[PDB]
Amino acid sequence: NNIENIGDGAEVVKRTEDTSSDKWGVTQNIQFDFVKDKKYNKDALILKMQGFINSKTTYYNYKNTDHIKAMRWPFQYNIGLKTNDPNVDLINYLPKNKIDSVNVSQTLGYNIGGNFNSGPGNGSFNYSKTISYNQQNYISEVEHQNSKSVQWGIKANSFITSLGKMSGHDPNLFVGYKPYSQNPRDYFVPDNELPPLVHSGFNPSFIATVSHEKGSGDTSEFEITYGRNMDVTHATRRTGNSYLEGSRIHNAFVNRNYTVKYEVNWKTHEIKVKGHN
Repeated sequence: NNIENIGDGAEVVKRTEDTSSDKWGVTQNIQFDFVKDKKYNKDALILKMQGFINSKTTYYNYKNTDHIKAMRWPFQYNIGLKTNDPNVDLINYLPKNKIDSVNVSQTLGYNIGGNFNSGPGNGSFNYSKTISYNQQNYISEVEHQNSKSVQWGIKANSFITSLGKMSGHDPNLFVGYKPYSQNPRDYFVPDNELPPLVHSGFNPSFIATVSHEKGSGDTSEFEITYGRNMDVTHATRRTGNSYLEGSRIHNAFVNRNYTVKYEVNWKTHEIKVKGHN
């Protein structure tokens, strides 16, 4: 049913965990793929990190003013995986390098004997998992890594505005066309002109493989963190005719994260949520 035979003397035990937080506006859909291979000297678990991180983009009036209005938006999305267990090792993860393409689609391949690789286009190994996500206008890069952790940043990068090409740091990024409006939303460009990561949110698709030493302990725990770093753009009406000017508070609210702690059983191939925030 949920055990797939992959080669001669090898199989994959597939488990799934789903957890949403109205507190953080995050859904975490984790796939745990246990590699049971006679020709491989270690226990191996492939984690596919998916779900949704709501952009939580809000538009509000600045204080008791009628002419200064603000937009709070996600400058960067946070994706992280850590283990406390001393017997566990982070052996790979996808994406490995800084990547600016609109759609990030990569493939991790496995071959009997503990051989892991990356797919070209399509390849045929014993087992494989594919990552697939869109990051229009954003850039993906590894912020931190060691044998126990991996942290990705999906940050605002390059945008084609009316005033030409803009960086993610441009203070006029997202300033609108309606200075006389009384609605904070009107002070900023419409959804049609916004990237999905700003108007809606992020659908992560990340992979990490962990190796456990056989018989060093039945259970292991991993913490998976999904979040966002929020910027504040203040649009002020300048007065011939009237226009709007933007000013930025960069990293106004950092580490708005949803962290879930999962417990894994190497013998029974069972999953438990230990806790969360």
